[PDB]
Order: sequence, then structure tokens, then C-alpha cells
Amino acid sequence: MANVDEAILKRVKGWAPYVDAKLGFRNHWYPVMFSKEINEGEPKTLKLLGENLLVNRIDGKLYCLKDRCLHRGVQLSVKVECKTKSTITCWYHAWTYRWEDGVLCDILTNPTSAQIGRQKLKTYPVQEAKGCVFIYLGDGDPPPLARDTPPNFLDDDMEILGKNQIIKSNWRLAVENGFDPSHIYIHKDSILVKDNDLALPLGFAPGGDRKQQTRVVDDDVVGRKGVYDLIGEHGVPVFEGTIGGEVVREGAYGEKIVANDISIWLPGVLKVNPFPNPDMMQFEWYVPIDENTHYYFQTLGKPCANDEERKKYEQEFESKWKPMALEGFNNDDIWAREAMVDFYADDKGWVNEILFESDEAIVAWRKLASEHNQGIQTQAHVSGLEHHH
Amino acid sequence: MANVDEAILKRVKGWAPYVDAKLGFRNHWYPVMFSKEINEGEPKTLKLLGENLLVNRIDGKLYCLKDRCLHRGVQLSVKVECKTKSTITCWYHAWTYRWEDGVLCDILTNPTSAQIGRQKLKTYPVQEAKGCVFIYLGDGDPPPLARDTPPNFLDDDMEILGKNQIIKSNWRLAVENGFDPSHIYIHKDSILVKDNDLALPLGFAPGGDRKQQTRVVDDDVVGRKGVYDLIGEHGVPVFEGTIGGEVVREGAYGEKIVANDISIWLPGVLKVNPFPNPDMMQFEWYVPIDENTHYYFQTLGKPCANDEERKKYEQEFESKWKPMALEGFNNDDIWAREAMVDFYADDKGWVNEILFESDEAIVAWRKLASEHNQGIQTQAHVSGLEHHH
Amino acid sequence: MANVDEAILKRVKGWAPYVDAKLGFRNHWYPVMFSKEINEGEPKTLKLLGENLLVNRIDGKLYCLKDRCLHRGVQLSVKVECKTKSTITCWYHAWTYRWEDGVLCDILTNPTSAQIGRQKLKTYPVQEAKGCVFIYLGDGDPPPLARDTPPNFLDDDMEILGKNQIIKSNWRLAVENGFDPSHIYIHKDSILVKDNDLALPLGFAPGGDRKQQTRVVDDDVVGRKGVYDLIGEHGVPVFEGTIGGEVVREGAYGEKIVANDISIWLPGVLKVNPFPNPDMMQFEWYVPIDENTHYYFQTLGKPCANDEERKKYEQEFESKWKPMALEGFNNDDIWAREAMVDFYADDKGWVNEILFESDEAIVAWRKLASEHNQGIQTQAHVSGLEHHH
Amino acid sequence: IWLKVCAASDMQPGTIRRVNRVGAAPLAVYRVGDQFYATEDTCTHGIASLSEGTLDGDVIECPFHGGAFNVCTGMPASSPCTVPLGVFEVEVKEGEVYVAGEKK
Amino acid sequence: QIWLKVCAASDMQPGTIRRVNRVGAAPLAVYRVGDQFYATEDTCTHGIASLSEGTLDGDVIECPFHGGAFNVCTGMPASSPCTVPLGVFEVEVKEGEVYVAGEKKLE
Amino acid sequence: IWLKVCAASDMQPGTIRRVNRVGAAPLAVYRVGDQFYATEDTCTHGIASLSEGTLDGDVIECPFHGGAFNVCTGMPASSPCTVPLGVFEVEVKEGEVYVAGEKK
Ligand SMILES: c1ccc2c(c1)[nH]c1ccccc12
Ligand SMILES: c1ccc2c(c1)[nH]c1ccccc12
Ligand code: FES
Ligand code: FES
Ligand code: FES
Ligand code: FES
Ligand code: FES
Ligand code: FES
Ligand SMILES: [Fe+2]
Ligand SMILES: [Fe+2]
Ligand SMILES: [Fe+2]
Repeated sequence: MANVDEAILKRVKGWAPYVDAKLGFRNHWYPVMFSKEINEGEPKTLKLLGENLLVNRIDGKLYCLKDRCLHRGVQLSVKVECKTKSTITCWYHAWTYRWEDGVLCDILTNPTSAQIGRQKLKTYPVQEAKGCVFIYLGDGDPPPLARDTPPNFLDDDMEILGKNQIIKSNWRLAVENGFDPSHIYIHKDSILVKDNDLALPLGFAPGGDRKQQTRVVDDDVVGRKGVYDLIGEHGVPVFEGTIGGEVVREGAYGEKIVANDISIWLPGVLKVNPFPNPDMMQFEWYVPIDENTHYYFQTLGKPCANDEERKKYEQEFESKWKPMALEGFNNDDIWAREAMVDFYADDKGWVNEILFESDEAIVAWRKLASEHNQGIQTQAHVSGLEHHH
Repeated sequence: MANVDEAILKRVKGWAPYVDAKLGFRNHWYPVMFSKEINEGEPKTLKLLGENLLVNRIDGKLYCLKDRCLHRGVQLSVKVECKTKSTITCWYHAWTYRWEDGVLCDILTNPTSAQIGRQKLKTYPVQEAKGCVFIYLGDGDPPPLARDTPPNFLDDDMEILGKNQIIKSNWRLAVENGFDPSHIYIHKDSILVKDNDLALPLGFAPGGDRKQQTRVVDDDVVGRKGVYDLIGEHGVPVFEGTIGGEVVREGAYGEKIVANDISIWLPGVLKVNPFPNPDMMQFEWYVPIDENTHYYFQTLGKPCANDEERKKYEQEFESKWKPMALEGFNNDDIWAREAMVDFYADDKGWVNEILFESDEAIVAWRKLASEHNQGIQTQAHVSGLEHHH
Repeated sequence: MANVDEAILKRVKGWAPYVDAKLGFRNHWYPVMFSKEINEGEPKTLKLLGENLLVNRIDGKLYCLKDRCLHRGVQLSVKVECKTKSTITCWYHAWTYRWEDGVLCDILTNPTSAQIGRQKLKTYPVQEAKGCVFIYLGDGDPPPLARDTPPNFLDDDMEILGKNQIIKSNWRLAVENGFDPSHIYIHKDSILVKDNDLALPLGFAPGGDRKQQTRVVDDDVVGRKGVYDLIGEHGVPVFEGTIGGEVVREGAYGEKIVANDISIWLPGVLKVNPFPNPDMMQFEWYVPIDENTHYYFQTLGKPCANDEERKKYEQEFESKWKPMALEGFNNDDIWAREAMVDFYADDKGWVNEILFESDEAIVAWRKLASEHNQGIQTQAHVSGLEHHH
Repeated sequence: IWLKVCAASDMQPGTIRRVNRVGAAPLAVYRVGDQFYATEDTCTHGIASLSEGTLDGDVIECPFHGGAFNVCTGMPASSPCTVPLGVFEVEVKEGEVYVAGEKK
Repeated sequence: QIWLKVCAASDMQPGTIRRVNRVGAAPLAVYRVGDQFYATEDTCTHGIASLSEGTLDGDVIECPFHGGAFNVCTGMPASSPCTVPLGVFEVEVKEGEVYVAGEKKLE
Repeated sequence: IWLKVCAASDMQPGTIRRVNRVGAAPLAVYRVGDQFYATEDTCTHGIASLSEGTLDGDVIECPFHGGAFNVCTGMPASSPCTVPLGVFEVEVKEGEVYVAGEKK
């Protein structure tokens, strides 16, 4: 919805909405923190899709209010005043809102005001799943969470563990950094490769049949929308890198077979299967904070039937998986994303980029995202919708 | 003029000039420092209404020149060169100017230049009153200083003492916070309230009609323009803050009654009487430095009949009033002003703000300011007025 | 091409191109470093005319490649990977280019890619002369280096030594700071003046014949274009600085006669003859890095007939000329250039500046530069030239 | 139940007439062509008086921030307004306009 | 081989494009401008887009990915970001049948 | 006192002629249609020669920064010029152009 120069949008006819979605897609669920990070009665702040939000846990349930008073637009979080269990009072003129529905229920500075009961602060649905806090940054009653999650993430036996941080790049550069079969060249020296004895080529190149390697999913019963890049089953693993015909670098000839298939799903979550070990899966979100930043929400899933396994998995995670994979492997993806910022900062990169074969899957994602997103977030959504209808 | 999106100005029909006055009102007197801060032959720099200025004291009298050489536009203050008592010579090509009228009287690098005596550096009137330095940031002959000062500030026996500092918020946010009848809520825990046994409600339940909420002064003997906050005339003071009918906070039940008379005056100075003690008054200016900052020029006045009383007052000021009131009470106003920056930074808050009853006082000020200001400062005044035939 | 507001360019009919050339002139040679600073197989990064470049030395010869991968536009220099002697491999997806012609010769992650051999990274000619590295930031076959160098710089026996650094000001402010006969007023207290017994007036003012003092050169056989300000033979040295007819400052009455003539040449190099000693010459470039910065490339030349004379000059350069002249004299020029930034930052300074007689030479330079430059560098050149059929 | 506003002829089409009520919030009566309508006078977005606004057809634009409402349904027509305005029943009898004491 | 059979001249309306796939080689694109026929590589030289999926405006084909364009007669770039010329293949009509060269022109 | 400048026909309509005066600042004589006017030649904003500028009607545009003046009143017509130009009455008699020696 008009976030980019019109001259540029007219040029990218195949995926203009995607290029315009600089602030992310509205009306989708997004993970922003882990359940253990938000305690009972201790509001936490965060910015999602450019909007400042407040999250609080009351009687164990999470509630989300926009962190901007309706009166003079100050953030309530500058000085939090929760005077009753179910409400929050602005520190300025004491306009008081209910966490459950955002209604302005009282105003301490003028209990007779005509505004009481007649105004409502924006609220957003919040749901906890797999120890992760998801916020529906949208309007109207929310769709089921599964619609915006990759396959198997919500499986009963699937134990989820991970980490989250803020990275300085637009969310799309992160998505395309993750859903890229040839970028793993940057991970050729990661400690996970040797230390976990992985079989990892320098890159996965397009196999014989292109129509078989890329699988667009828009028929999932759950409503999921995404694209598969079947690199393992239809791609070609390049293990020997040559220059002028001379081998200058080789891939990893380990025993553990990983990354059989990768898939990217709206609103922007990647699934790598299996990874970082043959018996695990990696699910990572690239959540838009503002046009220049995103949350890099990493999670690793491993089936567990009992606490003894869960505890064992949790122990391995802290001692190996987190330090060796999430960090040891993905840390290079961080500066890689930061390195693409300049080229796309003026939006011109969306026109001047020179793609090659392995980027076919990314193009498929751009079209899927353009066609199936549930809304283009705009700066007007951030400040206040504007219209003369 | 034309400092804000025309679409926004068209929307705020009640006070468009005020919203447009992001850089302040031209052709008004503004206090910028205290007399004791500038000594004989020691030029001082400062920025007022976006303009860099130089102030010097020669033979006891103050003079103000624009701190921008006519030649290549450098600030003369980068390397001050006052080679004779009545002039200042630019450090670059030696263009020399008279402090008295700003005339280019000499050029050391070309004594016979035809530009000599044919160019003039902008000068602004400067007047000292009550130990304060006021600059008339305007054109032509200045009006009496009395026009731009609150009643009684210039009274013969009024002893004025104060403090000044740079605050990071647009001047208007500061003005409105000061004149806001309900913002008193932020001062509920001030040390001044308890330590000086002040009676301080949390707010007011308005009484009477809209017209009775304020008293607009369109003309004084000297042409003053201002508004009095009369919410306490027919309004009910709120001492018990409730939420859902349950008491969650109470005002201060002190014996000392203060601030029974509150008025805001163009170009932007508040008068609170009496305050912070029954026998004194507070006059404070919110002076525009640039679009994002202002001078918070605070003063406390107490009538004194002799040098003994003035000495005693000076002692009380330094040991009690300054730390307990000017800082102990008003420091909270400072971060409150800063908290409103984001909402208005894109000029959207001037459209999206949801006002309530006590804001009648702010609306009256916005209209008065819009109707009686002496000019809108523009970036063009800063760089150089533009006009093409 | 549209680097500046058209309304402003229309106002400066005498030198619109010059005012538009905020990023510098394309299709000219520019010194960017000294030869001893770039070693065999040691890639070095730099920004010239807004473009990020990579320079490397292979078998002694210098090569220049645009530091931006054709694929996703990242700077190859983030993680330099020169797998083979004649190439550099992007750290991201491994696209590989030849330093010699910028041709994409290999792709380690997809050796079968159809892009191989059909894409080419931008390359620029590089030439080493007098121990200085010159890059032809232009397109097509380059002209002789001599065209963009001041007279005598390339003389067989001229020994060149220098220093280079990045200064925070647009290159034109630097050019006009150097080619200005009156600005030397700022150097009146330089240690060079007394320590090298120089005869230096407060400024050189216009003589009785302007057409004789300024000499526009556009008939040079090597094609160089420039302007001479014959301050020594046709100008008037002002030694007594007066204010109101009284002497407040005098120049230096040393014995060494320097600065007989100054000349500025496209693309932007000044020649001061003789300086800083009667038997030496100073040649300095103000190289555009981006719109706000430039390389201040200083060189001092002194004829030397053999190695003994060269090593002697080198020792004198390090012990005297560099600290006393290049630094002791020109250091004041640095903050002087920074001081002009504000006035010209909004491009308004090019309209509001008030010139005087001595600026006549600068005006001649602006005209010559507008007329004989070989191209206006634009932001589109930096991001990627654009054109619709 | 009904208050006498004014004579239907006292209002030129496209004009607004504020109706103050004793001990209660003011109302706004609009004449769109030959029909009359009424809503609360106070804008739902703040403290502005709509009777001091501008009527364009059947849409009233608030003078403070430019928000607007359809005077027939009281539904928001322009941002920043979002809260429906309270509408009051209006009836003309013998050339005189009357407004209902309570919103419909 | 030398001349590849494409289709009947009448099977193409003016202003249309037809993709010609080839065994073991890159695809071609045949364009009909008026009653004349031209042909170039099908793959845009700026990336991986298929020009046969673009839009023909006279004798200029516009790539659907980034808006680049080429003159179908000369194969020269007509709009940025395209800079590399397309290979052009001769087209001839034999007894109402459209044939495209198997090898591009050398120049 | 008056200074004989030139023959009226020596100047084509819409042109400007610089008139130098030893020991004094040069003047600029403008021919607007068949009328003649005069002012100081030096722009009041710098060192530019107005005689080298562009005449549009009775307004001369400085060639340096686009400043302008009305050649009849000498008053600034366009920024950055702020200081009025010196005006010299011109008189045409028997086809000869004369300009006052002193600014009046
Ligand atoms: C190909 C192979 C592995 C990966 C990939 C693309 N993208 C990834 C993102 C996170 C973790 C692993 C991978
Ligand atoms: C006049 C006289 C000397 C100099 C000058 C102008 N410009 C200069 C720049 C560098 C070094 C010396 C000079
Ligand atoms: S800004 Fe929150 S109550 Fe006024
Ligand atoms: S910039 Fe001040 S004398 Fe030149
Ligand atoms: S960004 Fe360089 S090979 Fe992909
Ligand atoms: S008060 Fe009516 S639009 Fe704000
Ligand atoms: S692929 Fe054709 S313009 Fe980029
Ligand atoms: S010198 Fe004439 S407009 Fe500046
Ligand atoms: Fe990665
Ligand atoms: Fe306050
Ligand atoms: Fe200098």
C-alpha cells in the first residue's frame, strides 16, 4: 500500500506487493518472545511492524495493548502504572485502560469525562504455543495460529527450544538469506560442519527438473501458504568448487545427512528439515520490527515422549545445539544480511539485482507472498489510518 | 509559513498557524540567558528560532549580530576576532563588521573593496531586564518588552531569580504541558508537595460552560495576549483517584494553597501565581531554539522592598526554591515533554490526538496564538528569504 | 543531472553544471592513494565519486573493480576471498570475477550457471605516476593522464612526495578554499610563516587589470583546462590590515618569496608556485568521495637529478615540509572547509553568498569547470543508470 | 419529548444550527436539502463543536482535526474519527423543526 | 539443426511472442511485429526471466521481472537495467511456415 | 552634468549597455522597447555586472545568482537582492541618449 516509489513498483510486475511490503504483512501471527520472558504482572515493551506494543500476563494469560496513549500519544511504558490487576493507568493525565478489551474505563484526573467508556485503545490477540509468544498484528478475530506456522512446528510431541535477537536489516533480506540454497557457501567453515560431522555441499544447484525442485503450497488444509525447495530430492549438491577448472575449495564430506528440504511460509518463517542434526528440524522467523530491523526468532524442534527426553534435549541444546548451531552456524547469516542493506536501502536493489538459477525458488516465494499475504502494513497504520471516503 | 504538510494544515482549521509555527513566532522578544552570563568584551553564541546569533557587551551595553558571515556563510564564532572595541572581523577573509549596526565597515584583505559600506550583517535588538537578556528576534522597530512578558514580571519591586537550560522537545509541547490543567497528576509525588505542605489535587471535574473555563486577554495596556486557566472556578478538585469505584490514589491534603492564578502568554511564557510558595510567583519561558529543542527559562519572583529582603530571598532561592521547586517539581515536566515528541514529530499528532475536557485551556491557547502571533518563522528566514518575480 | 533543485540551478546560469556536480565530475583521472600503500595481493577498499571500489596489485600491476557483487549487491570486501591469483570470489554465493576485466568467470555454487561468462563487474583504469595511484573514474578509453594534472607535475625530474587524508566537506568547498587569494588571512599565524621566513601578505587583492590577473587556459596542447590567478605579478599584496584607518594587524615581511601564482585545474587540483619554499611547488587535489567528503591529496614537488638528491629531499620532507607546511600551514584549511558546510549544505549557499572582488578568479573557475568538465556524476551512476524506452 | 429548534424556513439548505439543552450536552441540527437531521454536537474524536464545522451534502466535517460523519447515520466518514455519533430523531410539524430529547 | 520449424505464420497474431524450447540448448523467443518475424534468446540477459512472458510494445520486448527491455530486431538493450545485448536468430518463412535459425548471428 | 551615452539606434530593443566612468562606478543603460533607463551596473548583492544579465520587460536579472531589480525603480524584484539599485534619470533628445551624472 504505497510504501515504495511508484516508478519502481511498476517495474517489478511479478511481485510488486512484496517489494512494497517494506514494513511487513499485516493480519498474520508473529512470534516476538519466549513465554519465560514475560512474568505475571510485569508488562514488557516491544515494537512489531513499526507499532509500539505492551504485553502483560494476568492470571497466566497474555494481553497486548498498543503502547501509545489515546490522549497525547505518549508511551504508557515511560512510567508504568498498573493500579488494579486488570488495568493500566497512563502516567500523564491518568487515562485508564482495561488490558482485556482496551476500553477507557476511568480517568483519574476527571472522573466525569465524556470520553470514559467511549474510547478504546488498540488491542492485539496474543497466543502462547510451544513456549513461544505469538501476537496477531491484525484487525478482526484472528485465524488459527497454524495458518502462519510451518508444518510440524505445532506437533504435540515436538519439543521447541531456541533464542531470539534483534538484527539490523529489513525482514525480507533475512527471509531471502535463509531461503537461498546457494548461500550456504558462507557457512563452509562453521564449527557445526566439522564438529557435528555434517555432509554439506558448497551449494545446492538446480537439478534436472525445475518444476519438481520447487513446490508451491497453496492447498494446505490449515491454510498455510509457502514454497518448498526440494534441494535434497531434486537439486544437485556441489561439493567441489572450481575456478578455471582447478579445484580451489571442497564442501563437507561428513556422514550426517541434513537439509533434505527447505520451505518458506508466510508471513516469513523458514523450515529446514532435517537440521542441525538428522533427528531435528529448525524453524526460524524473520519478524519485522521496523523497516530497518527484524527479530531473528530461532527455534529447534526435536520429538520427545517424556520429561527425561525433554530434559536431555534441553541439556544438549544449551551445551551443543545453541552454541554450535544457532550461533556457530547462523552467526554468519547476521552480517550477511547487514551486507545487503545498502543495495536495497533505496529500493533500487529490487530492480538492479542480477539473479541466477538457484534463485528460482526465491522468485516463487516473492510471487506467493505477493498473492497470498493478508495485508500490507503502512506508516499510516503506525500513526493512524487516514481516509476521506 | 509553510513548515507543515498543506494537507495537515487544511485539517486543523481552529489553529493552523500554530501547527505551522514549528520554528516559533517571529517578531517577539525572547529571554535567552541571564545578564551575569555575558561579560564585557566576551562574545557569546546561541541559536534562537533556528538562527545562530552572537551577543557581546561593549561599554556595558548588549549588542546582537547574526553569527553568519555575509561572504561565505561561516560562523564568525568558530574563531572570534574582535580587533577593535566596536567591531568583529571574520577569521576567513577578514570582512569586518560594526556591532552597533552590523555594517561591513572594513575588509582587511581588500581595503578598497566596493562592498565596504554597502552590505550589512543582520542585527537584532537586545534588552536587559530583571537580570535577564531578551532578544527581539524580529524585523523593524521593536515593541515594548512589556508586550511579550506576563503581568507583574517587570514590577519595580519584583526580584527575579532563575535558571535556564536546553530541553529536547519542540517549544509547543513545552507550552502545552505547562498550561495543561490536568497534567498536575505527574507532580503527585513531587518532593515540593510533601516538603512544602502543598495542597495538590490529582485533577479537576469541570464545572459551568466552555466559555467559563478560560479568560482570554486580547489586549492589555501594553498589548499583551494570553489566556487564564479558570478550571478551578466552577470545577471540583479531585483528591481521590478511583478505578471501578475503588480508591487507588489520593491527592495531597497540604495546608498551603498555590497556583490559584495560571496564565499563558505570547510568545510562550507561563505565569503561575502564587508558586511555589504563597508569597511568590513563577514565570517560565519555552524558547524555540530549533524545531526539536527549546530553552526552558525558569524564573521565580518575590516582591522585595530593600537589599536585606533581596539578600534573604536570594538565600532562600539557592538553598530551597531552586532545588525543591525549579528542579524538584519541574523536572518531571521535562521528561513529560520528551515523551510527547514522537507522536508529534511527523506532525500527525496534531490530527490524531484525542482531547478531553480540561484541554479547553490548550485549545484556547492554540487559537489565541494563531490569531495574535506577530509572524511565523520559516526555514527561509533561517537561510535567507526567497522571492522570484 | 538533477543532483540539485532545478529552481536553484536555474538561478546560477553562469555555472549551473558546477553547482550540480555535488558528486564530482565523471570521466577524469583522480589520485586516491600513494603506490607504497597498496601491496602485492593486498586488496584495498575506497569510495570515489560515491562508488565503492576495490584496488589490488597483481604481478606489480594495479587493477580496479567496483566493490559490489553483481548478484545481491554486497561489498565483496566484507570478507575478501581471493581463491586464485587472478580472481576474487564473493563470500556470499561465490560468484567469481577476474581482476583483469571484471568478467564473471566462475560460480563455485553453480558451475553450470548460464550467467557465467555473460556478466561483467565494472572496472576502471588505474595508473601509477610519481608514486601516486590515479583511477580514471569514467567510461570508455581514458585520455592521457597529463590532461588531468597541473603543469610540471609529470616532469621527468620532478620528485613528488605527499600526504593524503579524508576531510569532511564537499570537494568544491575545498577547491574554493585553495584557489582563493584572500583566504590566506587565516594562515597569518601559521608556524610556516615565521619558521621558514616567508614574505606573506594578509591577502592578495585585485590589481588594476583584472583581465591580466586571471588567465583562463583552454588552449593547452595536452588538453588540460584551468585558471591562473596571477597574484604575484598582477595582484596587490595587502600587508597592513586596517580598521577605521588604524593598523590592527600586519602581514609577514620575510625574505622568501612564494606564491607568485596559483592555478586550479580540472578535475580539481591546485598548483601553488612556488611553495612552500622558493625552489618547490605544491600540487593538491580535492577528490570527491561522496557529497559530504573528499580526499585532501597533498603533494610537494622539487626537482631532483639523482638518488642522493631524492633521499635528501625525502628526509627534508619528513623533518620539515610535512609537519611545517602540509600540516603546519594547511591544517587551518581543514576546519575552514568544515565551517562552510552548513551554508552550502542545502545548496542555498550557491545563491546567497555575497562575493567581493578577489572572488573573480573563483568565478572564472566555476565557469571553466561548468564548460569543460567531462561529465556530471549522478546518484544513478552510483546505484545503476536508469532509462525507459 | 420534543424540543422546538426553529422554523424550517430559518435554515438555508446546507446549514448547521446548534441546539443547547439545559443540564445536558448540546445537539446539532443539519438541513440537507429539504430534510432535517440531528446528532450530538460534540465530535466523538474530542471536544470540538460540529455546529461550527462545514457541511458537504450529508457529511459534516469537524473544525478541529478534519474528521467527518454522515449526519444521517452518525457513522464516521473521514479519519481520525472512528466512534459513531449519537443520532437524534427530528420531525417537522407546521413548518417548525423539533428534535427528540433522547437519541433514537 | 540449421532451421527449426516453429509454427505457421498464420498461427501468430501481430504483437505476440512464442517460446521455442530446444533439446540440450537454451530456449528462444519468436516475435511477430506486424507481418515480420524476429527471434532472440528467450532468457532475459539481466537474469533468469523468460521474455516470452513479457510484453511486446512494437519492436521492443519488456522483461516481466525488472522492467528491462530490448529491441527484438537488433537485440540491443532498450531499457535499464538490461545492458547485455540478446543473441538474435534469423527467422524465415518457407511456404507459409515459420523457421528460426539454430545458431545466432555472429555480427 | 548629463553624460551623452550613445545614439538611441545604437541599442536594439531589450538590450543593455555598460557605461564606464573613470574614477566612478560603472552604470548600466537598458533599452526596454523604445524607452531607456539606467542604474548602477554592479549588482547590489555581489560583484556581478547587470549589463551581462538578462532583461525581462522592465526587470533586469543578475547573471550570478538570479537576483533581480526593476530598472525603473531600482527596487529588488527577486531575492537574494535586498539593497535597492541606484537609479539615474535618462533623457533622449534628437535621437541621442543622455544619462544623469548623479543618482537622483
Ligand atoms: C540450505 C541449507 C541449509 C540451510 C539453508 C539453506 N538455510 C538455512 C537457514 C538456517 C539453517 C540452515 C539453513
Ligand atoms: C594564495 C597564496 C598561497 C596559497 C593559496 C593562495 N592557496 C594555497 C593552498 C595551499 C598552499 C598555499 C596556498
Ligand atoms: S497522554 Fe495519557 S492520559 Fe494524557
Ligand atoms: S567567510 Fe567571512 S570574510 Fe569570507
Ligand atoms: S551477493 Fe555475491 S555471489 Fe551472491
Ligand atoms: S475533535 Fe473532531 S476530528 Fe478531532
Ligand atoms: S531479469 Fe529481465 S530485467 Fe531483470
Ligand atoms: S551577485 Fe547579483 S544576485 Fe548575487
Ligand atoms: Fe545461512
Ligand atoms: Fe508541570
Ligand atoms: Fe589555505
